[PDB]
Amino acid sequence: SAEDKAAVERSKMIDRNLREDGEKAAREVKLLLLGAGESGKSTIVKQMKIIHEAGYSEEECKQYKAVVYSNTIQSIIAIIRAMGRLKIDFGDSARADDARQLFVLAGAAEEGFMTAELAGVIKRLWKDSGVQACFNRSREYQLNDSAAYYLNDLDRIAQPNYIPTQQDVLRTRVKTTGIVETHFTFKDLHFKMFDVAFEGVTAIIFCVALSDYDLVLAEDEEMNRMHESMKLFDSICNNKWFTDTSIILFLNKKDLFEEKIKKSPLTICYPEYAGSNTYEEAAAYIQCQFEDLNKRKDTKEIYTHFTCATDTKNVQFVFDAVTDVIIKNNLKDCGLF
Ligand SMILES: Nc1nc2c(ncn2[C@@H]2O[C@H](COP(=O)(O)OP(=O)(O)O)[C@@H](O)[C@H]2O)c(=O)[nH]1
Ligand SMILES: [Cl-]
Repeated sequence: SAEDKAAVERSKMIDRNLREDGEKAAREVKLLLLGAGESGKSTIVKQMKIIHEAGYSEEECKQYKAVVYSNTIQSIIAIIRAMGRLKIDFGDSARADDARQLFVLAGAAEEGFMTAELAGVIKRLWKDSGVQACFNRSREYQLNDSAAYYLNDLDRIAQPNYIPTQQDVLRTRVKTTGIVETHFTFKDLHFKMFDVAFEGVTAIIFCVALSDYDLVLAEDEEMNRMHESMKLFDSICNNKWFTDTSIILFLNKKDLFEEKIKKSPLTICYPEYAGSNTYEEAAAYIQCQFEDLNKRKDTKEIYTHFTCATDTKNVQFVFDAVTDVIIKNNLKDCGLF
């Protein structure tokens, strides 16, 4: 049994015996978190802390509430502004005043905030048929993936005394810069996890936003996002430094993808795609497109997982499976400290 096989495997080790206090030494695992912007790397970092360490306590969550406000405000403003650039009128003409009031209020504030007035303005905008029609064309502009999440719970978020939930925090988009290092312990392995905006890397976890298949890059409107992370995977996966590195592929945002794929065709990303436009076929196709980039197949297996990184239980399940792979394949290259 897959987990037993890992337990057996680790029990074959004898290097702890070479240390005076071998049995309480720390077995160290260096893990690199890679992927395009907004692919989910920071979200996975949060999930490690939630799952393996303290968590995100309530006072920690309160620190994020203006971030939630800011995310919500950015989201609605992006949709309203797109309406203009895409020539979508408001379903109810009275909403043009709310749109203005949105800019008046955001225009005079210093950071993310929420008042009854502003909640009222945004909830009326979000309920409008025209705004909804613009929302449903978001692949044509740039919009936070959490737009719907926050805006549908606007009422809860608007409450005075609102206290951000874990899911609220997980759903935030926080501007990360440079390299973030996080430490946690799981199955007696001491993970050092690096999120890059390396030598002796035990494992790489490469994140892909599946839901990007119909989106265009932020910098350049004429540049398919999925293709960019492919070009990046290619480079990473076949990199000489990583031959003995377990390469794990998180095909992430599977929940957004499952919703997109119904009404938006894969052919946008891969024009040659000739399979049915269903979750099953299009997901598989994407997986095959990436895994096929592995130029040294005979001697390098890629471990692919379909994840929803904001879903704590899914990440725990997945990271558990990823950990048995490291324990079965890389343990001999992991030092004791
Ligand atoms: N619905 C959904 N949202 C996600 C998923 N993974 C990440 N997000 C959201 O996508 C946005 C960007 O994620 P982030 O982890 O910051 O990507 P990063 O730039 O690689 O660090 C955040 O608002 C996340 O909450 C997912 O699997 N499903
Ligand atoms: Cl308009």
